[PDB]
Amino acid sequence: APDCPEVCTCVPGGLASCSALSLPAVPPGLSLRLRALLLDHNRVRALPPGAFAGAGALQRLDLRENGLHSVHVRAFWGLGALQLLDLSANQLEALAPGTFAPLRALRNLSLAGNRLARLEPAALGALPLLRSLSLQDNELAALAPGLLGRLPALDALHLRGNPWGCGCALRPLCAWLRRHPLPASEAETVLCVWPGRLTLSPLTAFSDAAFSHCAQPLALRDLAVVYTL
Amino acid sequence: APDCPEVCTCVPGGLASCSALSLPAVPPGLSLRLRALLLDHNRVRALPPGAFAGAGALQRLDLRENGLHSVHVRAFWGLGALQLLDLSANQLEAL
Amino acid sequence: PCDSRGQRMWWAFLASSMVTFFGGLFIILLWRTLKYLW
Amino acid sequence: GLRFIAANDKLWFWLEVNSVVDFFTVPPVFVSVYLNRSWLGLRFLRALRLIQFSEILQFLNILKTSNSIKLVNLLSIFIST
Repeated sequence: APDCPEVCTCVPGGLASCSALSLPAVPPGLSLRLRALLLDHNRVRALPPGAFAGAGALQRLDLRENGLHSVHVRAFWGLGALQLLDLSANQLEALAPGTFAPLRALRNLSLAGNRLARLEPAALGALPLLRSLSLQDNELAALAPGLLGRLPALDALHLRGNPWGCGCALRPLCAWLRRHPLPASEAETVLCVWPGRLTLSPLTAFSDAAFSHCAQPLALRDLAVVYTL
Repeated sequence: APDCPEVCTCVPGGLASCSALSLPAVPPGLSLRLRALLLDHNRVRALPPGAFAGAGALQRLDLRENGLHSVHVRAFWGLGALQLLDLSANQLEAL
Repeated sequence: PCDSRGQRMWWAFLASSMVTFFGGLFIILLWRTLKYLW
Repeated sequence: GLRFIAANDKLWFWLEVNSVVDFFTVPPVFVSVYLNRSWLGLRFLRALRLIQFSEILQFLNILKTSNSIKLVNLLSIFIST
């Protein structure tokens, strides 16, 4: 069938699997008849722009254990209907802003086991329909404020195995955790890293009193006092 | 059993073996019921701080042939009872 | 605790110093002009 | 305040280097004490206060001869800048 890649295996219903093929690049001949694509355990180190062009009706895309290190801003071309992304177990150190912008129907985004030192609010983009995230096994030192402000439907998150520096930089991070009770199994595996004075301290146990000295938002009384002092 | 990792194999007595699994990181869900842990022949290059948190009663820890290159100061958190460490056959250049 | 700096509010000190200096200059100039204009 | 009381011309005293460093040094420390937050901003201007040393020595009558006055002036200006 023309809608199936020659080297891959396809089944009725638009499910295509290309695993265990040692593909050096993305297979060509994408079709709108395929709904799910599997590409794990390959060697597609570089993703060309518009690699997934043609399969606009695809719903699930997997790229786990593929050694990804750089993704173009327009690589996710023709994927407005894509819902599942698995970029975990890769070597992604940086993400260009606007890469995930067209993914309006994204529901699960995997970034585990990656070397992403910093994740920026503009990197994720507008993700209203997103329900869960996975940022474990990364080098995320701290989450910049405003990253979670564009995820109204975010209800699940994984942060185990990260170099969380417990300071005022993660006050918005704790704000999400307080109103989203993490399971005790996952909570016990989330701890501070630096400074050493706060080692072995779970992030959910830090309350407002513990960080009352953090930078409060500018008020109107202190605004006049600083001018008039 | 909840005290055993899903991808690893455990036997009665708190002995858990995770060898020959190609684990990219330390398995989660550590428990105090496990006394010995095996993690050799994996690809856990980086050890996050407090990775072994929870298994304070562990006695034997193995990390041979795992390509370790840097260990955090607080990584082996909650291991006052740990007795055996095998960091050999790795790429540790500084401690 | 530590790491008490999430953002920067450097403008407060600079605004205070600048408003002090410029208010002094403006009040002195206003006094001079009022004396000039009796 | 004592200098301002004794100042002859107020406008030209407002533009002196010592006055400027006082204006940009004291209120920021007051605000830092008020807000319990210290910022290392224009605090380096205190070295400009090092300039007013030859006048200090001449007021105390320690520094009289012309050569030593000029040497102290040059050294203070150089180090302060």
